[PDB]
This record gives sequence, structure tokens and C-alpha cells, in this order.
Amino acid sequence: MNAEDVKGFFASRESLDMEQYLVLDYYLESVGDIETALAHFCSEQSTAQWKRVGVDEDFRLVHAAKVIDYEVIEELEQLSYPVKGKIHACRVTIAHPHCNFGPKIPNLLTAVCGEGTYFTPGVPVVKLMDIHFPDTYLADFEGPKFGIEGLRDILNAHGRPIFFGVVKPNIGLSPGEFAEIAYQSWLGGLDIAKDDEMLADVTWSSIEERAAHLGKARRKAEAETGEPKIYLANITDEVDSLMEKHDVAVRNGANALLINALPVGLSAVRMLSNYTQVPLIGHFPFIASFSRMEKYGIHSKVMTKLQRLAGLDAVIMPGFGDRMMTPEEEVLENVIECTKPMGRIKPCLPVPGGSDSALTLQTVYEKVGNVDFGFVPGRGVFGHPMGPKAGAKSIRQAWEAIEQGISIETWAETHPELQAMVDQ
Amino acid sequence: MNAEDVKGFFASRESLDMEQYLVLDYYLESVGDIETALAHFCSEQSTAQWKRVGVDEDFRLVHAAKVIDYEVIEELEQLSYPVKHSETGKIHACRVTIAHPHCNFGPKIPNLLTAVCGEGTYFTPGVPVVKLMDIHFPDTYLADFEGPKFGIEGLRDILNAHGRPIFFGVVKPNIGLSPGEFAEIAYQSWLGGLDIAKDDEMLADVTWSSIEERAAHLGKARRKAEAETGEPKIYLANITDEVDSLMEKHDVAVRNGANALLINALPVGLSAVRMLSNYTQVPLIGHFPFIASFSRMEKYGIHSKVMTKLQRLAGLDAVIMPGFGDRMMTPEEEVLENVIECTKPMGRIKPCLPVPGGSDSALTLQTVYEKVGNVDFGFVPGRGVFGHPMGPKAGAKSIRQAWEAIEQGISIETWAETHPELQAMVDQ
Repeated sequence: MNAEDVKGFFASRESLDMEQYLVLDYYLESVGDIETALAHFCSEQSTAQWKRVGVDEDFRLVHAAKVIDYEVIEELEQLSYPVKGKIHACRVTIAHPHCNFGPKIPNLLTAVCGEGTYFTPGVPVVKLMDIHFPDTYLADFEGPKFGIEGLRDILNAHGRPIFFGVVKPNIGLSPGEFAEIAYQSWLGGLDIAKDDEMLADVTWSSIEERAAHLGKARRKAEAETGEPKIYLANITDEVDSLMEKHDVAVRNGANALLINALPVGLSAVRMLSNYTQVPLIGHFPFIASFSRMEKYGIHSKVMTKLQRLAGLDAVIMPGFGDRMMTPEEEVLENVIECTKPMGRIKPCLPVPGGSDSALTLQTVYEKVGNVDFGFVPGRGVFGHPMGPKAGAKSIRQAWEAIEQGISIETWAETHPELQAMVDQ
Repeated sequence: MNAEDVKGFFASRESLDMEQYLVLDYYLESVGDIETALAHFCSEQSTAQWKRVGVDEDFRLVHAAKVIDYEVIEELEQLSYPVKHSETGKIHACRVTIAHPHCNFGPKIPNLLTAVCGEGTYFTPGVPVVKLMDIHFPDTYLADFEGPKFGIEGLRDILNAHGRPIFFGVVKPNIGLSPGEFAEIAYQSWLGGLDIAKDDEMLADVTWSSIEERAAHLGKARRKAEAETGEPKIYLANITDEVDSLMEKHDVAVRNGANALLINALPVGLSAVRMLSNYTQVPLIGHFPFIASFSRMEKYGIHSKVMTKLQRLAGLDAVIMPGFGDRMMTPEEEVLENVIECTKPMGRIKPCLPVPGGSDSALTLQTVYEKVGNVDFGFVPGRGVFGHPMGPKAGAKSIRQAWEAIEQGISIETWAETHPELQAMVDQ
């Protein structure tokens, strides 16, 4: 980068038509002249060369990403990570012109966290902290088709969280065996019975068969509790066959589908979302590989944001445990990304889970601040000493307690299922 | 995990039908009893519960992942990365080898990813730091994948390039240019002796340059360059777009003249690449954007060679990767592991062309060739080609002159005494 040139990779947002730019927040550690490196960073992610030699033109104006602001946190004695001048930890805000990639997700990813993002010479440590989309960009995306209202409408669940339950054991079981356990939890009061993140279409349990069995069980549970129930079938498979698994699962009774977001691809999720006749909910496998390092990779809330934009009606994410290795603040940022306004894009249900039970519902509810979220108790439900129906019943009893200001313990004095959980 | 139970997450490979297992190498740091944690690790990635209460059954035998071997590197005073976790106890850096039964996910990539590096992999309570170091696929698993359709032989057949590397060149400037303008620069580099002229990782189908138009122009330019040099030329059109429209961009780019397609592997999805690979009438080559987000930390995430491995399996005919520079932030050993993953035997799956690039020019070709050990790789000089002082044709010509030098044992400098284009590059 040349002194004169640096100048053209900066700008005040006040001087730009921000409706043509995406706003990215990055955490990075620069080496050598700070502003020169930031320029390079911008250049590499956009126009690396903004003119033909001997030609009077400048592609930067419309195609260059520009630093609209940055802050030097501090000077470090060394990088935060031993990766192959003075080094500074910075927080930079960049305006990237979206006309370079358009409303295509793969292309977005290729620009805001591709080669330029992680290989700019003087910027060896980088972490995408956030992405702010202007309405004109958003206007080219559908968003989730059901969102929170859609889910609540189906389950007729209002003024309370939605209750998820992962049918355990998962693997080893057969469609029939699996179906009886799901059936019990639904009778107990579970709202959603889901296939484990790792089930999907396999030889010993095909989506066709499991869907046939669980759909029949689902209906029966509805008829007996008089309450709508939903069976969350895991449909993640090769992209080439997503739409078909949807057809098989849906016609057989699955009324909601689960897909592992990244292993499939955000772009693939978008295709599937524009095709579903049913609510689509995403799981978080793989995200941890690039969102755990505090100062490197991509912040998990960006992936949640993208899951919502791609069209997922609910996003399962690491929860308020501490057994799910995520700081509460982060779990909270993710929850909010699912529900905050995003120009015409419906909010999706945040489903923070990981180490919950009837005994933590109270706490999760207080941290979230409202009742719009899914609760996925991982213990004391299917493993409940009195059986699956009892486990589910204990979760709803714990909720009733909260609904009345009574403590879980007090409420448990007159509720056996909740009491058994308290004894543990 | 319960003492008795740990026992069931271990096994000697000698006791297993390894044709039913994938072999994963992990680097991890455990907290507390080592073997208990390894068991948990296995459990979480497979059978978390292997029986219904009060029932005499064990799903572990056929559905559990099992530790067939591990080595305790050393005891650490602290984790390598400050990760917020529950566990308490001694922490050890281990290298563990695991046999994961593939009947749990089958020959589907998304499902593979969900198992070998999903929730169980990164959230097992006592194992807060983990990095997938390698994946070894048995032939029976491999037997359900196609692999690249052209591979190294296919590419060499098209370019009629034998006994030398394949020469790539990213047409610069990329962005700002228009189909016509872009086409003239590509045309020069082909006349100069470039084998492949490619769209930048960030071009693709945009308003100011649509794949339709750029392909029409470059295809016409490609043909002309072939007619004039008498040598086959290939135009690498960047087709990455939403999955839903991959197959169509292929049709538009191909019918217009693009004879090879470029797709950003991860932003699109390995699974998507597989779909596209089973559909191409043309060689498919992948780029590496995004991979760095999870393969840079020395002890966390996924080793980059695993992604190269998957790119080959998915069906890519060539894999562009960070090269032997040092300006591409990758240790030479790693760049080398990746190269070898593209070419080593992988049961019926064709080898793909390794394209290590990043900071090369006519002056480093010699070195890259020596490190690779053979001539099966793509060279992507990023400087001194299009920016060459004597023009694009000159830049390309200098790269091929540098290669001729090597082909004769003569030093680049000596050879440059009688070759102006190569000399100009030497003056810099």
C-alpha cells in the first residue's frame, strides 16, 4: 500500500450512501503502521487493484470496502496467537459495498470472511464480531416463513416458552421403540419431540419409517391431551436430496424439520427454507470450530444472524449453562439476534439449551427477560425416575410454578413429578 | 461417565472390522481423569446413552465411536486457550485415534461433519480444546463417493500439459473491469503462455459483469489464443452463487466458452460441491475462502488438510490452497501435507491437482518445484505476471521462460541473460 493510496480506503459514513454498504465489526491485531494495514485489509477484501496502469480511473469509489471508524484498544507485546512492527489490538468498523457480491450468501461469506479477511499481510489475527445489514440488502431475502408467531400458532403456545425434548436414547433405537418414548413425553406435556442432531436418514432408522411412526404417535398425543404437538424430524442429508427428505418426512407426519445449518450450508438452508411447507429449525454443529477463540474467527452471533436471514424459524444454540462453554453475555447476544428487528425478516425462536432441567427453567426465563425462547432440558425428562411422561410433566409443573410466583420447591410440595426432580 | 462404562469406549483395531469405521486423529486437551474424558468424548459424538433403562441391550457395539489408541503428549499448566468450562482437575495434551462407525451417518458429507466435528466434538465437558487433525476413510466408505471426474490426468489432457506444472493466473484488476476490458488482459496472458486465466475468488455473477457476458467474451478470447499459440487454453470462470442456481450458472458459463469452473468450497458447502461435481461437463476447481476461520489455531478447530481431503472426495479436480510463501501464513510442512492429500491414493477416487499459491512469481517457481518434489501442481504467480513491466503477455512469457530454465538445469539468472522478460523480473 502507498501513503497516498491509504487515504482512499477511509471515509465518514456521513459521506456514504450507507444503504449500499454492509457494516462489519472486526477485532484484529495489526503489525506495523496501523492505518496502512487497515487500508490493506480493506483492499484485499475488495479492490486489490483499483485501476489499469496508465488509466485514469478509480474503482474504489463504488467497489472498495472502507474504514468508517476504528479504535486502538491497546498495543500488545505479541499477537494473541502464535501465527506465521508494533502490534495493536483494534476494533474496526467497515463499510463493504454489497454490489460486489449481491444477495447471495456464499458470495457474502467469500467477501466478509474469505481470503482477504484472514490473509492480509499485516493483520494475522482477525475475528468477525458483527454484521449490520441495511434494509435495501435485506429486501432481497425472504427470511423465516413461520418465525415465532408461526410456531406458537401451530402449538397454540402463548405466554410461555416452547418446550423441546431430545428423545433419548437416540441412535440404537428403532422407529417403533423411538416412537413410544416420544409418545410419553408428549402426553406428559412436551411441545416438541426432536431427533438428535445426529439421527437423520439411516439404514436402521429411515426418515420414512420414523416419520410414519412418530406422525401417528404425534396425532394420538394431540387427540389425548387436546393440545397440538409437533414432531421435529432431522432431515439433514446431502443438499441434492434435501427437498425430497422434506416431502417424505412431511407427508408421513413430521410437522417441523431440523437441519444442521453449517454441515449443510447457509445457502442450502435458504433453498430449503423457500421450499418448506413446514417450520424449519437449525442446529449448531460445526460453528464452535471457528467461534470459540475469543479473538479469532467469527463470532457465533453472526452465524445465528445468518441462520435467521437464511430462513430458519428457530435456532438452537449453546445455552446459559456453563457446561456449554459460552459466556452468558454471548448466549444473550445470540438470543437477541433471533428476536431484534431485521427489516421485514421475521424473528426466529431462540432455543438456548445444553444443561437445563426443570430446576433451571426459572433461571433461563429470568436471563432471557421474556417468554420468547425454546427450552431444551437435557436431563430429568426422558431420564426422569418416574418415566418420560413424568419428566415432561415436571417441566410444565416448574413452569406453572413460575407463572404463579411460587418457588419451585414450594410448588413441588404438592407436585410429585417436580418433587422427584428436586430430590436429585 | 461411570468407571465400568468407560471400558466400553475403547477397543483394539485388531478386534474391529475397520471397514466399518472411519479413523479420526484428534489433538485435544483433557481435564480430569484422562480415559474417562476420552470415553465421554466418544460417547457425545455417538451413543450418549446406549440402552433403555431396565433393558438388557448395548448400542455401543455397533453405534459407538471407540478409542483404538491415544498418546499423552504432556501435562499442561493450563489450557492452550482460555476457554470457559466446568471441569476441574489435571489437564493433559493428548493425541487420540478414534474409530467412528460410519453406519451412523452414511456416505453423506453434512452428516459426516455433524459427527466428526459437531456438538459432541467441541462440547464434551472435560475436553474444552479440540482439533480434528486427520480423517482416514476405509475403501468400503469411499466406494460410495464419485470423486473428481477429471483429476490431474483430465486437466493435463485438456491443456495438453505434460512434464511441467500447470500455470494459473488471476486476471488483475478484477472487480472494476468490464467483460470486454477483462477479456483483453486475459487474452494477452494466454498469448504469453499462461495455461489458465481465472476470475478472482470474489468475481462471480454480478451486475457490472455477469457470468453470461464475461463468459461470452473470454470464451471468444480463449479460442483465439488457442488458434494463435496452437496451445490449448482454459478459462476458469468463477461460478459460486446460491446453491439453488449452481447448475444453471454452469450451463451459462459452459455454453459461452468457460471450459473450467471455480467455486468457493465452504461458502457454498462441500455437499453442494458434490452435487455440482456430479453434474459438470467441465473440470471443477475449488478455492479456500473461509477455511482459515477454523484451521489457523495450532491446537483448535480443524486441520486444513482435512478440508483439502474433503474437497477431493466431494469431487473437485484441483484445489487452490495457501502456498509455500510465508506471506500466506502457513508452515511449509502444512502446505506439503495438503499437497500430498490431493495426490496420495484414496481408493478409486482420482487425485486432484494441488494448486499452492499466494506469493509466487517467476523467481519462486524453482523453489516451489523443489519443495513439491514433482511436477504435479498448479503455479499461481501473484506478482510479475499481469503487473509485469513489459505487459501481461510478457509476464506470462517470463513464467514459462523460468520453467524452461529449470527444465535445463540452468539458473534463472543465467537463463535470463538471453531472455528479456525473465530478466526484467530479475531486475525487480
